[PDB]
Parts: sequence; structure tokens; C-alpha cells
Amino acid sequence: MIKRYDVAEISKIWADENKYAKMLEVELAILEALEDRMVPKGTAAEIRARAQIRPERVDEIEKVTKHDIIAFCTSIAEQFTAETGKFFHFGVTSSDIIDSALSLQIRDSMSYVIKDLEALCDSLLTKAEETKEIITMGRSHGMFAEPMSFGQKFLGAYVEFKRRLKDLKDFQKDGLTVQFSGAVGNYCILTTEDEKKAADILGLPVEEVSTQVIPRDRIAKLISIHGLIASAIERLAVEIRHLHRSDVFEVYEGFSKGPHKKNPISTENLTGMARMLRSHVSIALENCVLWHERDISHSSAERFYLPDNFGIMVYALRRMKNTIDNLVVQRDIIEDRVRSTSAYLSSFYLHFLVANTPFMREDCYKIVQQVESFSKKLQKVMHDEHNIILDIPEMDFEGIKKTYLKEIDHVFDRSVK
Amino acid sequence: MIKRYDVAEISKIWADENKYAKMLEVELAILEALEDRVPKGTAAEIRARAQIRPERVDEIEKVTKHDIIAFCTSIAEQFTAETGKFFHFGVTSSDIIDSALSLQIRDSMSYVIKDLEALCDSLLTKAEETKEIITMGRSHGMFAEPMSFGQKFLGAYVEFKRRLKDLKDFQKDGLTVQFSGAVGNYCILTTEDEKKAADILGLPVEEVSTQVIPRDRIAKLISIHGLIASAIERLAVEIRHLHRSDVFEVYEGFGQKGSSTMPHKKNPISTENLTGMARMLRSHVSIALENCVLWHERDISHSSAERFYLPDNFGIMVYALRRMKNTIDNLVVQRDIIEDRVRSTSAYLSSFYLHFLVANTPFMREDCYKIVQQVGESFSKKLQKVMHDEHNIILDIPEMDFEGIKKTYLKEIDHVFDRSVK
Amino acid sequence: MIKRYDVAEISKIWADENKYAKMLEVELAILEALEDRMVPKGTAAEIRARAQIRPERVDEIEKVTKHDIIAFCTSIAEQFTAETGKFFHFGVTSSDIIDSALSLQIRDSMSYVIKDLEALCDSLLTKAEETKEIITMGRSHGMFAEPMSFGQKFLGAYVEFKRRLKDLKDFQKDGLTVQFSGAVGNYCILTTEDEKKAADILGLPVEEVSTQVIPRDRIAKLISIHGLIASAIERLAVEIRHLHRSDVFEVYEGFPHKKNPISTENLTGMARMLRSHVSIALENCVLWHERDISHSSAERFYLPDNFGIMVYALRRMKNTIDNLVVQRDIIEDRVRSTSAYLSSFYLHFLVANTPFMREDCYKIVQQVESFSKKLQKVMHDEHNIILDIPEMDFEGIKKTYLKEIDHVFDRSVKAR
Amino acid sequence: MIKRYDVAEISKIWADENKYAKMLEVELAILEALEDRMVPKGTAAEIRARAQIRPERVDEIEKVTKHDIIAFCTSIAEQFTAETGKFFHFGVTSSDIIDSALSLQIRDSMSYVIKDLEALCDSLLTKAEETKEIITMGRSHGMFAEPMSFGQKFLGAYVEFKRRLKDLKDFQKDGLTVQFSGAVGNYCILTTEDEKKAADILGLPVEEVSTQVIPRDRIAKLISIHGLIASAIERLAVEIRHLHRSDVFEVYEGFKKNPISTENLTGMARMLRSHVSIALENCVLWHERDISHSSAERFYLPDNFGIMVYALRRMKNTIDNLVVQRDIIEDRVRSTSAYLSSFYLHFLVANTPFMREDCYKIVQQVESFSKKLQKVMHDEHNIILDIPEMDFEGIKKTYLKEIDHVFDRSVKARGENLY
Ligand SMILES: O=C(O)/C=C/C(=O)O
Ligand SMILES: O=C(O)/C=C/C(=O)O
Ligand SMILES: O=C(O)/C=C/C(=O)O
Ligand SMILES: [K+]
Ligand SMILES: [K+]
Ligand SMILES: [K+]
Ligand SMILES: [K+]
Repeated sequence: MIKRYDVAEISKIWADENKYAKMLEVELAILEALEDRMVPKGTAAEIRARAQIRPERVDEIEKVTKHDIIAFCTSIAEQFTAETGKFFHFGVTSSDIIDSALSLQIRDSMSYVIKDLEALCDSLLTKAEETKEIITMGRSHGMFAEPMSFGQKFLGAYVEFKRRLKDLKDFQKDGLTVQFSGAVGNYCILTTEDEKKAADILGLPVEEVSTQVIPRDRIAKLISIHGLIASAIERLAVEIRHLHRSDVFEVYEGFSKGPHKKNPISTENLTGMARMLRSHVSIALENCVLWHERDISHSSAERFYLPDNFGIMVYALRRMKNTIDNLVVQRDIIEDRVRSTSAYLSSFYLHFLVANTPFMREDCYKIVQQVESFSKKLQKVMHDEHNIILDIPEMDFEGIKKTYLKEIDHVFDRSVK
Repeated sequence: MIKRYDVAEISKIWADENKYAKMLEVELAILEALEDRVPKGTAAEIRARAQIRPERVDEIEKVTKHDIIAFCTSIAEQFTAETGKFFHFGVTSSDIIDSALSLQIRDSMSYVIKDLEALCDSLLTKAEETKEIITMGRSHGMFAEPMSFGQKFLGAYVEFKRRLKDLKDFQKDGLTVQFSGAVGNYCILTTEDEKKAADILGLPVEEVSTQVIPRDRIAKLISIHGLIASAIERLAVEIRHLHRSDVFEVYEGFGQKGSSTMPHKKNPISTENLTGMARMLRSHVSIALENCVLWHERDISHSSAERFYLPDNFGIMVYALRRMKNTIDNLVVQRDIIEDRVRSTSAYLSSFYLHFLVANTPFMREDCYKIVQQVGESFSKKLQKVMHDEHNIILDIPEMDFEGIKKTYLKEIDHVFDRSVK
Repeated sequence: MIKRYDVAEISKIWADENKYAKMLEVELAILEALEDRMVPKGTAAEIRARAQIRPERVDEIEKVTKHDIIAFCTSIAEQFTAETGKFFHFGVTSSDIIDSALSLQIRDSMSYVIKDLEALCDSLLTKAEETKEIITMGRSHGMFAEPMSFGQKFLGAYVEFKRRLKDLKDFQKDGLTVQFSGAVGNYCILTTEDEKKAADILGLPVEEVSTQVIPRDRIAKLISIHGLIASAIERLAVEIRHLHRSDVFEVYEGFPHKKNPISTENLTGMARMLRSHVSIALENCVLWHERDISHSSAERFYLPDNFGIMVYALRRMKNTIDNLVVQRDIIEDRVRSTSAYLSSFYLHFLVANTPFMREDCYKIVQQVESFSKKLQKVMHDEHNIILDIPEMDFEGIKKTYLKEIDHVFDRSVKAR
Repeated sequence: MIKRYDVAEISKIWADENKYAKMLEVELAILEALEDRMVPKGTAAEIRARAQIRPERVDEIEKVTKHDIIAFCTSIAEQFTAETGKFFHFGVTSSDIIDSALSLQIRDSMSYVIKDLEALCDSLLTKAEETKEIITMGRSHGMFAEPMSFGQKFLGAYVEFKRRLKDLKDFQKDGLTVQFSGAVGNYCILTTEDEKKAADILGLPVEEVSTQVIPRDRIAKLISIHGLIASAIERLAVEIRHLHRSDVFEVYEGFKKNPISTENLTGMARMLRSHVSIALENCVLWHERDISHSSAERFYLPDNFGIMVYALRRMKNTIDNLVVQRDIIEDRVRSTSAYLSSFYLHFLVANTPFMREDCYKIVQQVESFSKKLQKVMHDEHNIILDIPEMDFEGIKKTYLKEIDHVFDRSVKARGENLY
């Protein structure tokens, strides 16, 4: 993480001050659970009141112990009497407290992700309803295709992020677990009853089968979800970058307070942001390949990409929302492009004569191509030349919008559950 | 996909014939929906005589340069000008492809689910057979504390059952169909015609579609398959560890010649082969992610890649699940070699003795550590003697014999199994 | 590989017939070297003439033996006597023959790539010299920046693919090796002299340290070169896709047929495929001790397609470049319709010449047919500066921006 | 990047002050070249004397302008009079200074990586010297195969890192460029003469064809090699972790014994691999530029060199301090025997007219193996030949026969005679 995109509350969760404090919150959970066995009643509350998080001293102790778990508990043990810290960190293994506290840093980070994601979904839906009645020329392969609702470009990103919102909220109810199983998950000292009571205090369910560590596929699943959101971010930014260029010139980003040129510098940044979150996916997958009950190759990688994952995501979910809000939509440039193009009308009259006349395609194709009001005279040819009586619709600007946007109301409500 | 790893039922789903066979059903599903607006029985009449001719489509495509128009030309040339008049009417080409691709994916997901359920059955079988086998747990590859050998398979079991439910969650709704026109404006078609045509196929309507269905659904499935690649790789590495000559706890059951000069040398060729398969599956998740960023209402940039990895990814997914199941069943467990390693090591007893004294006595940590150091005699009764004689305290120390170790380190093996089995 | 994207010459190399063929060539290369000592002379040449290559026979034997190399050598042995096939596959390990023959498939495939790569470099420079004098609007962040030579675009990809071309030419000389090192590379029966003889027969250098296998980071480096080519292709295809769109409409893919950049969109997905294999080869680098067979199944998948997609993609991009239709007037009418970029040109003109500061020269330019005469009228009257401002009409715009286009082309092409 | 693995000299290369200092070095390179034109002579040396880099001042200006280079110019411009700073940042576009200074940072980051990688090959070679004499068991699929030299494990990793060192020094020669071509590379205000002159002041060659930015295939060419280097780092790490396990117990890292070093470096290799895809995607820039690479390059470029320098020196120390337990090595060779049956099989077929399947039943039937075998074939088979007796020293003389040749071909200078 660098200072330019840093969000202080996100990096605070992954700062060593919160890393050690979450470890301590897990230590007091298993200590309070063991109070029903060999630990005196009230010992956990005694430590919870006077415990001080001292990261510099831990690093000082870590130089001697060469292990962050031995320096942490020592920094807590030297603040109390030997009778007090007797059963502190008792029965659990090193990664029992590390990963259980690791899942705490992940739970609290998800709240910032889910909140700003839903705030982004609302900003997209808001921008869709403003531009729902603006008609634009859809582009297939970059070519003009048929007129559509310009709000559907925003409604398309809305329903995508909305599917991502269900992915995160499903994980929040399930994927997060903790472990108090002991050394290699064999419960040499503790019991599953102790793990149950301790996990009940923390508020996260119990790992069904846990080795020395927590199985890394659970974190991998969450990071793979952020990869899906990144492709949604990138697709939305590419949409904005396309309509921002001079050849299109239908949207541009706000210029804050203040040589004055319009440039899509915001959504280009959000493209690089998505490139970072996409790269974390394989990292999460490789961290799943551990030897027997554990190897610690996942730790250093998690120290890097886990703080950047939530940090980049929250900064991206917030920057994307504000960029949509400050986005300037130029309606006259959007709808004039629909007026100047008429090539899509060749297929409209084609499907109209095929549907309402008993003529084949080639017969219906030769009549339209052989053909002010393109509707007025083509209707006369059916009655005069073909002796067929029917009323075509007038394909002026009001007939175009009424034809192609006649279903946009149904698309919006089927999007909103 | 190559013939060496080709799976019959899966390769047929993605071949040219069944590709067009599903596109035909999509053409007739929307055609029957248009019969309310198209004469009655037109889709049923085309359904009864339709022929899928992949060689003919290839010849039409050499001129038209459009696979869908070539498929339409091959189908319309089988009927009258009037009978095939409303064929491919109102829909866009991608309305046919993506709606049919879902039926292909669904037919592939049905086999993967069944093959993934089968692997969970085998893992839970070996977990029960090797449940009461005591083995040395290893952290950083180092001897740690003894544990159950069946805990390894149960650990892999619940992992595949996590991905199994995710697949079933995707099976309930992860795929859609669409009939939205050129750029999703529903100019010629209607939502009523689109919705009703979907129930003929049996899939939900895409909520917001452009020319194509959003690619994040395919990417979501590939994501569930990306995680499975990790699950397959870990179980493969685990058995590769046990199979080595230095450990020699298990070996893959094999007329088969393992080596040239040593018939039959036992090598973990199955779990190693599956590791290469996992590397191929993982690499596809970067393609499916990049395919989501399509320009405006569509670009065809995802078609070339999807023609490559989608048939291979499903073909490998089915091949890998089946071979791992055959390996898990035929893997033979050397019971004595596993348990003879646990007796040869005494290091884990010192940890249990010191946490026994701290829990049962008022002594502190480093006071207990020096006691167990100075302590063939019974380690339990000799230290219980010094507790009574030298330190003057009475405590009942369970004796750490070979079966006393299994009573200590396999204590919660019942509850771990109970909460794991569904 | 699939039938739609199958290339004839490339798929021929990776077929089981040639796969078994190059195995035989490698086997006969070491056995010919073993004739100098313990093997009767002339045995390798006798097997070379009578040995059939029967994939249906190998698969018939492999169904039992579960060992591809045993089934291969057995199929070759049964076509000779016990006295002609005595020392066939003697002393070598199974991967001595596989990895040596695998490099042969890589060598011959690589020649087709370099051929079709430099051929794509020819199409790019041909289009570059054609459109050198054309002037177009440059775009930064998609927004109109300044006028530029349209030929600089194709030259930008020319030198990029030229960079990838030298990387393969460097690799083709120093990239591949063979081996005959025994079971785990300890040289029990085999000697370095016999191995060097067989290697000199095949024509490839010897691996420095050989385990049971050849270090797979050699393959991974080749793929890395091809991974960069995937981005060079995608960047070039993305450029054509942008110019093709209706809002730009500067070029279109040549063949009422409908105009879409369908070929460059095809190459975008191809490029993602070539880029997907780079991390595959990297994970194959991490073997266990002397070897683990994990890399074979993955290479049986991605290597035949990596070479296939590469040649297939380079050829289609070559055909698309030559047949691409450039619309010169629309390209140059867009420069006539843009105006605001001249503010930066007149600004630096008054700064570098008139002793006025940046804020002073800015004021007057936008306060101010042909702008050069108007600005020079202001400098001569109120400012009272006598200076000659060059005409900024269409022809004068080409002279200003394309003034150094000769130096760019000459420095980017060796003999030019 | 985090302080836990931070290399101060590397994180300072990519810190804010060195970033601007290299940009200011590039700004004065073009300004000095323009002294042969409209810019007054000696103006570059004028600004270079009293130039003060103020990161927090630049951040203050960018908080309003939302443009990093305008903020970087204002901080340098306002320190002098208008006439002196009149020609500062003149004719160049932003990315002329952004990317050309980025090449200066990368070059400085490359100077450290080359040294560490070179020193790792020396230590790996040194460790191969200490362990060359030790006979070990070669493992195929983790299974016992044939005996080999233990030092060949360090020699195999040595020649791989040396191939990566040859890749890095090749890129060191031609790989980094500077650009002064202007807005879209059109040389509107400047000339190729101005660009060529300022390039010698910076010591780097001129980019052949540059758009608004420098094409990202050069940086991608460097990050790709770092992924190749990381592949060597994980293969060597997994090797040590294999020989470290309790069942093998053939090595242990120097100072309860855990391979925490090579496991941590294995995690270092995973982060470096992910950088490749970002470097490959940073090349796909729209037209003459888009800035989407910038935010990514602000992250993985300092993280790549920081992790790489750390991993090359930690693996060197791990190799420096790795303890080799020779007693456990060679007695594992004495314990098991299987390759011997393959040896006598290849020996009988070589020197006797019998066939492979004939000699296999003879070797399997069988105290001294060589003596007993030499008597069976002269009794019932009537074969007179010299069968070498293969004991521990006899096995070493056979399976380590060509070990000196593998070493001489692996090291360029070894084997040459001097004086
Ligand atoms: O008719 C179609 O569905 C395809 C149109 C297109 O190729 O743009
Ligand atoms: O050549 C052998 O001994 C067999 C080798 C292998 O199975 O790789
Ligand atoms: O004047 C410059 O160098 C920068 C211009 C820009 O911000 O694009
Ligand atoms: K645990
Ligand atoms: K559609
Ligand atoms: K070998
Ligand atoms: K430039």
C-alpha cells in the first residue's frame, strides 16, 4: 500500500497495532473458555483491563525469539503476575491465534467493502434512471447497431455489482471461521467444548476439519470474488472511457474545483486498480497448497496482498461511486447520434413487412432497399403496387424512441428485486 | 483437448454436432413462443424433421464468414420458403449462441457435480477406514504431534464438499438465457415472448443483457472450478509426500510395469499427473475474468478463447475428478509403517507432560520445564514419583504407553467426524 | 487444438506419429554414439531403415503397460531381432529420450514462428511506409492531443514485434539443449563423450546440469517471449479495433458485407490464450528433487496449442494488416476539424521568441482565416515585436508535426 | 510493501524524494540540451545548485491541481524568478519526465538485483563445492532411483540462477530508454537532436518509436525475467524443504529446527509471479497513451525489486548457514539397494552374449554380489569377465564417475590452466 491511495481506516485494521490486538482478543477467548476447567474464574477479565498493545517491544522481543508469536505473548505476559498469565496462551498452537485473529481482520474489512459496494450499486441505479429516457445508438463490435436506452448501460453495471453484493453477503454468513483445535488439530490439551465456547465469544463458526492452520481455500474463495468485482469495475470503466473519448464525446468527468481539459483520468486509474485485484486471485490459489498440516509460505504473501486487497477495493468502490456521481452526461450529443444514423431502419421495415405480410425475406428485402418520410411512401407501395393495406408506424424521432425503448420499463423492474 | 485425456460424454457435449443441436433447440424454443403472434405447430414441424449436418455448415461458412448464418442457411434449406420464413426472426445471433451455451454448460455441470459427489464418497470412505490409525502430524515438514491418518482424507473431504455446495448454489441459478434483440432493446421481440420462451428451455431470463449475456456468470463458475483446482492439487501433493521412499506410508495401487528395470516400481504417477491438470485448470481463471470486459454492447473477443478453454476446462475437470477417485480407492495404506514411526519418536511427550503439570499443579511454566528435562522407566510414573517424593504433591499421571498416546491425541476424533459428515 | 483453429504444419509436429518419430531419432542418436564402444557397429543405421512408427501399436501396448515409453520401445523392438534390438534404449532414462525429442519439436515449431513473426514485421513496415505522409490526430487518454503521422502507428508496432523477433533469434541459438545423463543425471552407464556425440548428431548443445529431466525453466523462458508477443498482438489489435469503430471510422477490415473488426477481435482472445500459458510453464519449473511427472500432462495440453495459436494468430494478423483499408480523407478531415491544439503551439512560439512569460503569452493567444497573421498583427502593434510566424494552415500543420518523421523511420529501421 | 521485509536502500529508490529527484535530473537534462537553442547557456547548472525537493509541498499543490507533474513543476518553478524558470519543463510532455525518470529508478533498482543474484550463484557454487564429495540418493517422484552427487543439487540451482544473471545483464545493456519526443511523439516543440543530446546526459539510449509514453513491453520484459528468477527461488526452496523434513532429515537451516527461511521465500516467489500478468497487461495502452498502468506501476514496481533483493540475500544467507548432515546422507545410500540390480543387469547384457530378459533372472536370484555373480556365470554359463566389486567406495567410483565433468561444464572459468 502507498500513501496516495491509502484509506487510513483500512490500513489501520492491518497495522501491527490491530494485528496484535486481534491476537489478544482471540487469546482471551480461549482463556475465558478454559475458565470452566483449570483457569480461575475472572482471569480473562483481569487481563482484558490492563493489557497494552506495544508493537515496538514485540519487534524488540522478536529479535531474540525469532518468532512473532513468542514476542507477542511475552509482551502481554510481562504486564501481569505469573499467577495471572499462567494459562495465557494455553493449549493452542501458534496459528490457532494467528489465523483466528486473521479471520477477524478479514471480517471487519468486509464491512467496508460491502458498504461501499452497495453505495456504488445505488449510485449506478440512480444514474440509470436519470438516463433511462435518453436514447443512444448501441454499438456491437464498435459498430452502430440499433437504438437503445442509454440508462441500460448503467443498469447493466448495476445488476452485475448487484450479483457481486450477494456473493459477499453469502460469504459473510458462512465462509469465516476460527480454530482452537490445538497443535495439529488433534486436541491434545483442549477440547471441542473449549473451542465451541471460545468461538461463541468471537462470533464466528468453527472450522469443521482444521489442521495446525485454517485451510486456505476459504480466503481464496473471497479473493476470487474480488476478482469478479474487479472485472465489473473494469468493464464499467471501459464503458466510461469509450464514451469519454473525443470521437464519442458524450460523457466527461468532473474537474473538482480547478489548463482546463476533459480527460477520463479517473476511470483509467480504476482500470489499473482492477488489474491489481485480478492478480491476487492466483496468489490466493497458490497459498492453498500447504504440506501436511501446514507450511508457513502463505503468511508472507498474506502480509502483502491481503491489506492491499481490501485497501484497493474500498478505494476503488468509493472512487467509482464518486466518479459516477460527478459524471457529466451530454444528452444532446447522445441523441443527435441517433438522428444522424438511419441504417438500423433497413432491418426494422424488413421485420415489419415479414411479420405483417405473407412475403418472404428476399421479397421483403428488395422492397425496402428500393425505397421526407421513409414510412409514408413505403406504405403507398404496398397499397398501390402490391394491393396490400396496412399502416406502418412513422419512424421519426418520436417513433424511434417509442419502438426501441418500449420495453425499458420492464427491464428496470426485473432488475430491482 | 487431446485424445489421451479425452472423456466420452463430455467431449460429445462440446463437439460441433451437439453445439448445433442445442442451438436448434433454442431456435425452436423462441419459435414456439412466437406461435402466439407465426402459425401453430411450425416449431413442432421443424423439430421433427430437423437434421444437424456439421460438414454442410462448414461449406456454407467458407462463403458467408458467419457461423450462425451458416447454421441458419443449413437449417432453412431443409424446409419450404414459407415453413422457414419466421426462422431466426427478431432474434440476434448471440440470442441463439449464449442461450444454447448455457444448455451445454448445464449438461457439463451435471456430470461434474456427479463426479464431485463421487469423490466425496471415496474420501469419506478412506476417512472411516483410516480413522483409528495414528500418524505423526507434521508442521513445516517436521514431526509435531501424533494424529489420526483418516483426519487427512476428512480434511480433503470437507473441502470438496464446500466446492460441491458452491456448484449446487450455482446450479440453482448461475446460468440464464436471453432473447433481447440486437443490443438488448427488444425492438422486434418482447419480454413476454422472451420470458415464455425461457420456460421451454427451463432457465431464467437474463435480467439486463446487451447483445450477449454477462460473462461474469461463466467467470463465476470458472472461479468455483479454479478453487477446485487448488483442492485437487493439495490432495495430490499430500499423497506425493506419503508415497516417497523416505516416508513410504502409502503407495498407489497398480499387468502394469512401473519402471523399466524394476517391475513394478511404485510411483505417485496419478497424483503427479493430476497436479499438471490442476495447473491447466487454474490458468483458465485468468481468461474467464478478462472475457468479462467487453466493449460497449459486445465484442467477439471472448469467442476465440472460449472455443479453446471451455471444452478443455470441463474435460479436464471431469477427467481429474474421476482419476483421483480411482486413485483414492486403490491407494493402499501401510498401517504398520505409519504407526512404527510414531513409536520411534518421543518428542511430543514432553509437551504433554508440561501442560499436564501446569493444569494440575500450582507450578509455573519454566518450573515444570526443568522438571520434565531431568526425567526404560515409565515417564509417567517416574515423574509422578518425583512429584510425590521430591516436590511433595499427589497427582494421577496417565501412563504414556503406545495406546495411551492414542487416547490422548485422538480424543476429539469423534466430534470432528460428527460435525464434518453431512 | 480444435478443428476451427488447427494449423496443418503445426499440428503435424505434435501428433503422436511425429511424437514417436522424434523419439526414434533421439534413441538412434545415442545408440549410434554407443556403437563406438559396446554396441556392434552399424546397428543404429540398420534400425533407422527398418523401424516403422505405429501409433496404433503403441496405444495397444500402452493399454496394458501403463507406461508410454515402455510401450514405444517394445513396439520398436518387436520389429527386429533380439540381436538387432539388444542395446536399444540402453543406459538412458525415459526422460533422456522424451526431453531431447521434445526440444526437436520445439525447434522445428519455433522456425515456423520466427518465419511467421518476421513476416508480420514485414506487413507492419509495409503499411508504415505507405501511410508515413498521412497526418492524423494523436490521442492521449482517448482525447485529441496533437496531429501526428499515421505511419508512426504501424512503426510503433513494427519495432515492438522487432524486439520480440530478436528475443527468439537469441533463443534459437542459445535456448534449447538435449541430454543423455542416465537415470537421475549421475551418468552410470552413459559417458559425457557418448552424450556429446549424440548431441552433436542431433545438433543441439548439452544441458549443463541434467537431473532425470531437462530444467523446465528453458521452456518457461520461451513462453515468456511468447507472452510478450501476446501483448504486442493485443495492443496492435486493440489499436485497429479503436480505428474501426463507427465513431472513429478511420480504417476497416477489407473483405453488402458488414464492416466489423472481427479478425482483430479474434486475435484479442488468441492473445489472452498465449498470455494464459506463461504462469503454467512457471509452475512447471518447480519440480521435486530429480523430477516429478506433473509437468508432462500440462505440457501435453498447452504446448501444442501455444505453438498452434501463435502461428495461427501471427498469420491472420499478417493477412489483416495487408488487407486493411485506410480511409485517408476521413483521417485528414478530422485534423482539419480540430483547432484547440494550436493554442499550445502558438504559446511555446511566443515564449521561445518574444521575451514574454508563460502567463503573458497565454493571455494573448486565446484573445486572438489564418491565426498566424492575426497573432503576428498583435505582436507588431500592441506588443511592438517584429517576428515571422509560420502559416498554420493544413499544409503548414503537416510540416510542423511531421518535420522529424524521417529521423524516426531511419533510426527504427537498420539500413533505412 | 511492509517494514518486515523492507530493504531501505530499495524503498528509498522508489520513495517520493528519489522519484522527484530523478524527474528533476531529467528536467535538467532536456533544459541543458536546449542551451544550444532558445534556452540561455548555463541555465541548467543554475537551477541544479539551489534545487530543493519538497514532497509535502508537491502533495499540497496536487491537492488542488490534481496533476502530479504540474505540482512537481510548481515546487521547482517557484523557487526561482520567472525568467530563470521560464523554460523549465518546456516542450516536453508529462510522460517525457515520468517515464524517463522511471527508467532511472529501474536502472538503480537493477544495480542491486544484479549484485545479489551474482552473489547467490557464488554461494550456491561454494555450497556445491562443500557438498560435491558427498554421495546422496537421487529421487524420481520422491522415490529412490540411483546415487548421485549431493553438490549437484546446489550446482543445478547454480546454473539456473546464472542463466537468469545472463538474462539480467543482457537486459542491462539494451532494455531501458528515455523519451523526449513530446506530446504524441511528434516532436512538435523539440527535435530528435534535442532528444539525442539529453539522452547522453542521462546515459540511456533514445527510444526508437515512442508514443506519449514509453512502450511498456520493455518493463514487461524485465518483470518477466523476475518471474523466471522467482521460479528458481521456489525450486531451490522446495528442495531444501524436502531434505529438511523429519523423514529425510538430510539438511537443516542454521541458527526448534524448521525450514522457515525457504518457506518464507517460497511465499516471496508467489507474489513475484503475480506481477507478470500486470506487467503484460500494462502494455495494452490505448492509442498514444492511457494512464491505467500508472496506479499499478506505483504498487508492484517497488514491491517487485524490494521482494527480489530481499529474497536473493535471504536465500544466500540460508545457503550460507545451511547445515549439511553427511552421516544421514551417505548411510541412506548404504541402507537401501535397488539400482545395483539395474547396474548388474546393464553390465551382463553389455559384456555377455545373453539378452536382457535372460540376465534379469540371473541377477534377481542372488555375501558379495559381484563375487557371487562372477562365479555363477563362470560355472553354469561359462563366462570369464572382470566384474568390479561395488562397495561403498565402489558405488561412488561408478555413479559419481562424471561428476567432475558436470562441474567443469557448469562453471565457465573452471578447468582452465593459468601460470
Ligand atoms: O444478426 C445478428 O444477430 C448479427 C448481427 C451482427 O453480426 O452484427
Ligand atoms: O527409464 C526408466 O527407468 C523409467 C523411467 C520413468 O519411468 O520415467
Ligand atoms: O504541459 C505538460 O507538459 C503537461 C500537460 C498535461 O498535463 O497533459
Ligand atoms: K489448529
Ligand atoms: K441480445
Ligand atoms: K536424465
Ligand atoms: K513522448
